[PDB]
Amino acid sequence: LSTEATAKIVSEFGRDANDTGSTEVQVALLTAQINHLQGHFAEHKKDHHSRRGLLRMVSQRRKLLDYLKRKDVARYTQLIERLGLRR
RNA sequence: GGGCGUUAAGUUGCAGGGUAUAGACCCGAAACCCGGUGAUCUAGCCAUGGGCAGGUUGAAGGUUGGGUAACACUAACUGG
Ligand SMILES: [Mg+2]
Ligand SMILES: [Mg+2]
Repeated sequence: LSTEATAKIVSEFGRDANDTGSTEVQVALLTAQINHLQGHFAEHKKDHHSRRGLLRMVSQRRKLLDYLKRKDVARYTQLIERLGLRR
């Protein structure tokens, strides 16, 4: 992804606006790339070698978001509402 | 020599028998051809109007809920 977009992402979700490694930040970067890449997998439908990378991104987002749900329930609920994931 | 001939009355009427061509002693076909009349029944078509009580199951979809990274997928209701 582009450097201005990731700088936007860490500025809108960051702890100290430098850290780039927090769980909210990693889920925000993952969801930005997933909702950008759905447009690729709507026009190219036989693109399985990148569809696997999308499935990796999905599973990794789900692992981080489950760790957030175990860690802070209030932070997880406000984060899933701020992003716009369903569950 | 043989074949055909010679010495033997025809012709015009009228009546009659027969013949010929005409329908030819009468009645009787399926049929063929030429010219018209018919699509007020029926076959199809075109244009234009009309008719089909009632009562059933309940397809496509559409909402909502769940599910899916998003669909696909699924239950409830609506649908007709
Ligand atoms: Mg990665
Ligand atoms: Mg007529």
